Order: sequence, then structure tokens, then C-alpha cells
Amino acid sequence: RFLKVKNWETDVVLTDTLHLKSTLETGCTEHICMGSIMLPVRTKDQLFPLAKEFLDQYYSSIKRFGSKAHMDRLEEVNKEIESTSTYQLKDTELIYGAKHAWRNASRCVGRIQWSKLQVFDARDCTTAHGMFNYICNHVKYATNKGNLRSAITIFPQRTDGKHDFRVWNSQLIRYAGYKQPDGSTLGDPANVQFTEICIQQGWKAPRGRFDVLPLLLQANGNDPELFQIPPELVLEVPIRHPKFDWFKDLGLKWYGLPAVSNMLLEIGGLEFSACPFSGWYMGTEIGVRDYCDNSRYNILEEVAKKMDLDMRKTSSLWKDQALVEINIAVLYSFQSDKVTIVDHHSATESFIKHMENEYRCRGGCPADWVWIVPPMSGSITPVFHQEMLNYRLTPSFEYQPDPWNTHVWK
Amino acid sequence: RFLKVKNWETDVVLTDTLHLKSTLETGCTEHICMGSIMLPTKDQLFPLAKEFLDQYYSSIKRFGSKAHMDRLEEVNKEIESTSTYQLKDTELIYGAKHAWRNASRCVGRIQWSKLQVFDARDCTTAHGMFNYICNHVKYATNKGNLRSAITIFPQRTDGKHDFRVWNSQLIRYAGYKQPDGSTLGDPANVQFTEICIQQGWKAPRGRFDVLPLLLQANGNDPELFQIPPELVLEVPIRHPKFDWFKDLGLKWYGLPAVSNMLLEIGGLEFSACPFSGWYMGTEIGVRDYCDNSRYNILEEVAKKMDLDMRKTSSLWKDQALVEINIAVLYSFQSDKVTIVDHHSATESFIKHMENEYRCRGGCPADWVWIVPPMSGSITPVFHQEMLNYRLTPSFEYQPDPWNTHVW
Ligand code: HEM
Ligand code: HEM
Ligand SMILES: C[C@H](O)[C@H](O)[C@H]1CNc2nc(N)[nH]c(=O)c2N1
Ligand SMILES: C[C@H](O)[C@H](O)[C@H]1CNc2nc(N)[nH]c(=O)c2N1
Ligand SMILES: O=[N+]([O-])c1cccc2c(Br)n[nH]c12
Ligand SMILES: O=[N+]([O-])c1cccc2c(Br)n[nH]c12
Ligand SMILES: [Zn+2]
Repeated sequence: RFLKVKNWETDVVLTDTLHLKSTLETGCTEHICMGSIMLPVRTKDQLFPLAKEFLDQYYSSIKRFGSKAHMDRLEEVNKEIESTSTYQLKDTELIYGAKHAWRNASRCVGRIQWSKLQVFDARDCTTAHGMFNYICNHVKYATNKGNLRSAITIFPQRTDGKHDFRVWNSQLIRYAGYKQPDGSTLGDPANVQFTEICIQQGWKAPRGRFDVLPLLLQANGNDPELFQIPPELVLEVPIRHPKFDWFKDLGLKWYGLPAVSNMLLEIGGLEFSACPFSGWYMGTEIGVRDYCDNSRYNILEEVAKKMDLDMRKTSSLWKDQALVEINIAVLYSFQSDKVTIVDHHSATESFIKHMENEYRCRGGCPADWVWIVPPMSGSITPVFHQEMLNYRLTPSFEYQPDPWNTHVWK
Repeated sequence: RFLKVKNWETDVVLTDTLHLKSTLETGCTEHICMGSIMLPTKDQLFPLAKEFLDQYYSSIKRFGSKAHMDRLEEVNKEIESTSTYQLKDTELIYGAKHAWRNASRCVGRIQWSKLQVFDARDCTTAHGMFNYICNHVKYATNKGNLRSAITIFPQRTDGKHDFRVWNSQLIRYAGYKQPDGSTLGDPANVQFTEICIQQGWKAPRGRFDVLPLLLQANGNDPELFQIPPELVLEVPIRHPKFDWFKDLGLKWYGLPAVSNMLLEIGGLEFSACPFSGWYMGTEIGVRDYCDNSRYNILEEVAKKMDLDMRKTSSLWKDQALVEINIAVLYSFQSDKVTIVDHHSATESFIKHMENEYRCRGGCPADWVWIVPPMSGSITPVFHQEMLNYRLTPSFEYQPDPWNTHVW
């Protein structure tokens, strides 16, 4: 089989063979497409085959397929699984898997960087405090004074699912949200539920607008614990506008390190419930989503009022106009403070390049158009005119239930 | 089974039961999503007809009745005899209105029922088609107060007597390749602009030249016609704050009329069914004017605004885009021609969805196409989860006539 993909702006066509290896479901039938849907304890019998294909790929990548190191490893694993039920990965395998989980992330436009990832082996960690130390080093190394570096910390893999390691925060660094009795919201509405759990666990919230949330870390299945990330480790950028001198008076600022922490990393059947991972922001995620989604800091009205725009009738595009300035500002502020960041034009052009290379490299590049195209100026970026095939490959990063909806408290 | 759809901006969850009645395939599989891919007999005809007639009667509260059953037999026998059949007027109107209703890629379906249907089934010639099309263009333009419309020429018979409108739209600008290697006018039509030339049309080699209609009837060779200029409502694009805009010398037409699609109703295929409504601002502002392969005016527009085009991070393309789309919506309103912006259009669609889910059990929607090509996440339709599936009656793509005609 072969599947064709065309770019309606360069007439450039590509052939995908990689999709043949995709096993998992996508949520789509031959009769229904759920492409725009958000979210459409493994037995011994299930584990080995998964371990096998993984180790087969690993070895193939290092050009040692069928070798002696290859077979002995398969025999070693098969045996270990039979007696211990599970199995531990070698460092080189963990490193290989992590990079590939990233490489297979169909919703990630910054994948050109997949190969350059710093993997921290946190499998010897045993307590929440231990996790705090590990996280702190991840944040420090990754931030690098503004010159960001990719990185991921991998904590202990799941055993019986009763002893999971989990990072309760969705991102290692994030602002608190507090619902006021008057119905309004202070801070980031997206984090209100979590902000609550934190206060209910002992966090003394400053009750401000940009309060860096505390980490709630869960080790070996025990109750989660609170910790405050060293302020001197949390790099932040105050947002001002290049020409709008009233912008600085909006009181806005954002953190520099985006590090998702609620996903699950699957490598060769093994599940890693806690695997925080960071890279570096694309302007629009802060500029259009965090600042402008109606359900976030929703700053359009106030940025428009001060821009003195005709907010009488939407056909004036006061919202579109304000959005560009706001994004102008997020990018300008980061550049001025020498903190890594990429704009949607650069990131998307690079992605097309990475994408093409990946077709002539491994016969495909699973991509989710809905998530790849930016939340603004979509059609003036190259990814918009790009056809994409979306399929699941392992290793992978998956969503998982929020830890508070399942955890059995002691 | 039973699928639910959530809006992540309002948390509203709707339940879809309509997809169960899905016929054609989507191109996807459990193994691969093709969401972003632009395009993935007597025994055959009667079942298709029955399904349609069934829906029709169910819609008029006469499901099963004698009328229902009678007509069902009438058609059955007709197909048995004439190897095909003809739709009563009421079924045609319903069929067309419902093909629109089922257009998963159209954001303006909230207007689905308010569609004027012109029955051009008795047409026999290209001149006849011009007369029909002309009346269609004048009725829908209505001096700027646009009205939705569709004209349906004779349905297919043996496939060698196909009625077709070679233009992709009843009204579009010509595109010409210049000595240089560049392109004058609209690149999207360069080819067709050539076929019109190879056929006789005297191309004025201008930036915005209104192409001629190339009409085909009963499988014959296509003929050329010039839509009465008095019937082609155009708008010069000026900016509400940049008096230098006019100097860009831009103008677009007011009537969006897709004409290269094929309408299927109850098994029957109407290969010539031009339909029109009114423009959503972004279609012209961002796609027609800014798309790299179209007019690609961004570089010049930026200049004139005197902004740093040295680094992409200045968002000068973004900057220009907004102003260019301001100018489009601005001009249309000032000349009192109907037009809708991406903000109102999408808000309207959401409501339409809320109605369709309770009044029909769902609404087939293609996210990739519904989300406007600018300010996507600030329009409500961005956070709206969608379910795409194909339903008939429907509008489908079909091969360009020049790539399949026997002259
Ligand atoms: C180098 C900087 C990087 C950039 C600029 C980049 C950019 C992005 C963006 C814009 C998204 C969509 C964000 C959203 O709307 O929520 C995304 C998604 C994602 N990225 Fe990256 N990324 C980078 C690094 C990483 C790293 C290091 C990994 C993993 C090791 C990764 C894995 C993913 C995953 C799994 C998602 C989807 C998350 C979800 O399903 O919600 N990205 N990335
Ligand atoms: C009344 C105003 C209407 C508005 C504002 C509207 C708007 C839209 C938009 C924005 C698209 C995507 C355009 C593109 O990117 O090419 C579209 C596509 C479409 N619309 Fe509408 N529409 C309207 C009326 C109609 C009518 C009257 C019909 C049919 C009776 C219709 C049938 C369709 C179809 C089939 C498509 C998809 C065609 C394709 O795949 O290229 N629309 N519409
Ligand atoms: C409903 C729809 O799936 C949802 O709004 C998606 C669309 N595309 C997205 N794309 C990115 N990058 N991030 C998001 O959160 C979303 N949300
Ligand atoms: C490749 C991709 O399918 C293609 O660029 C689509 C995306 N969404 C679109 N949406 C609309 N409304 N119109 C288009 O022409 C497209 N092009
Ligand atoms: O840049 N982003 O917009 C963005 C969003 C979500 C996750 C990440 C990571 Br990990 N790096 N950058 C990201
Ligand atoms: O508004 N649009 O962008 C648009 C595009 C393509 C076709 C139509 C029709 Br018919 N009405 N509006 C349309
Ligand atoms: Zn799909």
C-alpha cells in the first residue's frame, strides 16, 4: 500500500508507507470522522509482543537487527517478563523511546527538534521529595537562563497501577486561578480546580493574578505532597509592546518554560505515568490561547479599549486587530529578554521542512492538521495548505485520567 | 452507535444520532484519519430512490401513506421502464435544499431552507443555459441584497449527454501567464482562461477581467457567453482609514456562485447545478487576496503600511491581513452589498448546530473547513468538536469537463 498527500500551494506530493506500522485506533470509522474530537494494568500476555516490536525497532535504528545483542536482549526480556511480569529498559532504550514518543506526536509542530532531547533518568526516585529535586534540576537545566533546551524527566514505570508516580500539575509551571464568590475569576480559569486541590492540601495562595502554582507530587502511589519551586528557577517575562507604551501597564507577564506534565509515556508496553517534558513556546500559544481564549485571561476587550478600536460592530475586526498586537508583544518581550521562543511562521515553515524530510526518511510523518495549524492566521502559514495523515505510532505520549479522579487516598 | 460532541469553550455537550444514517464512506479508517485530505444502474438506482422518497415523506408527515407508497411504486416502475425517473417539483426543491443542509464544509447552512430553486430541467441548449444563468445571477444579486439560489439543468442520462458549466464559478477573474514567468490576474484560473482563449474569447489581459461563461448542453461542445456587465455587481476595495488603499486598485465581485459541482438527489445526478449565496469576508480577504497562489497581495500591502518586513516575528503578514480584511468588509457594506464576517458567520453556525442537533439529531461538520483561515481560535467554531460524515442528497466534486470531454 501507499497513500498520497498533496500541498495545494506547491503542488508537491508525498507518499506515506509509514502508516502501515500504525496499529492503534484513531477513533475514526470508514463512515465517520472524529478528527476534531479532543480525547477520542497490562497482562503478561499483552506485554511481550509490544516489547518485541519496540526492541525490533530499536535495534533496527542502530542497524543491529537480527544481531546477537538483538536476540539475547529479546530472550533476556522475555524471561524477565515471565518471572517478574514486567521488565526494565536499558538507558539507551529509554533515551531512544522518549525521543520517539516525541517524534511520533502528531499534534506537535516543533518536531524538527525531536532528535535533540535531554533525557533524565528518574527511575531510581522513590518519594515526592525525590521528585521535587528531580523536577528542580529539570527546570534549571532546561531553562538555561533563557536559552531553553528540550528535556524530559522519566519517573518510575507503572507496576500494578496502585503504586503510580504522578505529577498532579498539568504543566510544571503554571499560574493559579481562583473563582471569586461573585462568579468572576482571578488568575487563570484553566487552573481553578487544581488551585483548589492545592489550597485544600495546605497551599497558602497569595491570591494574586500570576501566582506560580506549587507542585503537587505523588510518589509510589502515596498521597501527593506540596512543594514550592525555587523562584529564582522560574524564569518569567513581563509583556510590553514595541510601540504601545500603555501595554506594560496591562500588568501582563508569562513564564518562559512550557513543560507538560500530565501525560503518559508508553515505551515497549511499559507505561510511565509521570514524565514531565519541556521545550519552548510558539508565540501564539501565549498570545492567542492563554491571553485571548474566552475561558482564559480573556484580555481582548481591555487591549481593544486601550487601542481605541471600534468595538461597536465586530465587522471592524477589533478582535483580530488586538490579537495581532498582543502577539506582537509576547514575541517582542521574549526576544528583548533573550528567552527562546518561535513565531508561528517560523515554526510552521520548519515543520513543513521536517515533515518532507520525514517522508523521504521513514516513509511518513503522522500529523494532526487540527492541532498543527496555528490558532491565528492559519492560511498564511504553510501547514494550512498541507494535507496530512494522522495515525498512531509507539512509543507515544497519551492522555490519562486526572489523578484526583482516580487516586485512592491513604 | 451514540456519539457525543463537546464544546470546550462552553462545555456544552450535544449527542449525535444522525450519523447512523450515513451512506458513502469518509476515506478514513480506524488506522488512519484523512480529515485533512481535500478529496479521498436499475439495481443501484431504485434503492437510492426509495431511501430519498422515504425521507421526503417522513419530512412532510406522510410516511407510509398511500401517496408515499403509490409514488414509491410509480418510481419503481418508471426505473424499470425508462431505466431512470424524474422528480416531482416538490422533491427537487427538497432535494436541493437538503443537499445544502448536508454540506459538511459550508459554514452558512443556518440559511439552508431559504433557498430559491430554479428548475432548468427543460433546457436543451447552451443559449438556454445562458438565459437561465443570467436570470439566476440577476435574481440572486438583487442589486446587492443577495439571495441564495440554485439552477438545476437536466440530470445525467448516459453520461455522454452531460450538461456542464465549465467555469468553476459563474463569476471569476481571468488569469494570464506573462512573458516573464509571473502571472497576471488570478492564477487559480490560468488554465480555464486559456481554454476560453483557445476557444475564441478575446482576453483584455487585465488584472480583474470577468471571464465568459463556457456552457455545455447535452454532451455537446461548450459555447461562450458574456454575462451582461450590468448584471455583475463588483466592489472597489478601499480602506476606512488608509486613503492610499484605493491605489492598490483592488476590487472583487459580489456573487459567490459555485458551478463545477454535481448535485445528487435520490440516485439522480445533476452535473450542472450552479448555486450561489453571499460571501464570508475572509474568503476574499485572506484566501483570494492573500493566499500565496492567488492574488498574493500581502507583500505590497505591507510596504504601504510602512512596517518592518525584515523579520517574520514582526507579524507584518498578520498585520497586513487584518487591515486587508477590514477593507473588504468595509467596501461591501458601504456599497450596501451583502457580506458576512467570520465572527458573525461562525456564531451563526454554532446556533445552527444547536438547532440541528435537537431538530435532526446532529449536523455533519468538517472542522478543517468550518474554521476561518484567520483568527481561528477566536471564533467559537474553533472550540466546537465536530463529527463529519456524508449524507445524501449532496453536492459532490466532479472531474473538470476538459479532462473528460470527447470534442
Ligand atoms: C522545542 C519546542 C517545541 C515547540 C515549539 C513545540 C510546539 C508545540 C505546540 C504549539 C503544540 C500544540 C500546543 C497546544 O496548543 O496545546 C505542541 C503539542 C505537543 N508537543 Fe510540542 N513542541 C515543542 C517541544 C515538545 C517536546 C519536547 C515534546 C515532547 C518531548 C513535545 C510533545 C508534544 C505533544 C505530546 C503535544 C500534544 C499535547 C496534547 O495532546 O495536548 N513537544 N507542541
Ligand atoms: C448564504 C451564504 C453562504 C455562506 C456565507 C457560505 C459560506 C461557505 C464557506 C466559508 C465555505 C468554504 C469556502 C471555501 O473555502 O472555498 C463554503 C463552502 C461550501 N458551501 Fe456555502 N455558504 C453559503 C451559501 C451556500 C449555498 C447557497 C450552498 C448551496 C446551496 C452552499 C454550499 C456549499 C458547499 C458545497 C461548500 C463546499 C464546496 C467545496 O467543497 O468547495 N453554500 N460555504
Ligand atoms: C474542538 C477542537 O478539537 C479543539 O478546539 C482543538 C483544535 N485545535 C487545537 N490546536 C492546538 N494547538 N491546541 C488546542 O488546544 C486545539 N483545540
Ligand atoms: C490541505 C487542506 O485540506 C486544505 O488546505 C484545506 C483546509 N481548509 C480549507 N477550508 C476552506 N474553507 N477552504 C479551503 O480551500 C480549505 N483548504
Ligand atoms: O510552544 N507551545 O505552544 C507549546 C505548547 C504545548 C507544549 C509545548 C512544549 Br513541551 N514546548 N512548546 C509547547
Ligand atoms: O462565502 N464563501 O466563502 C463562499 C465560498 C464558496 C462558495 C460560497 C457560496 Br455558494 N456562498 N458563499 C460561499
Ligand atoms: Zn478521520
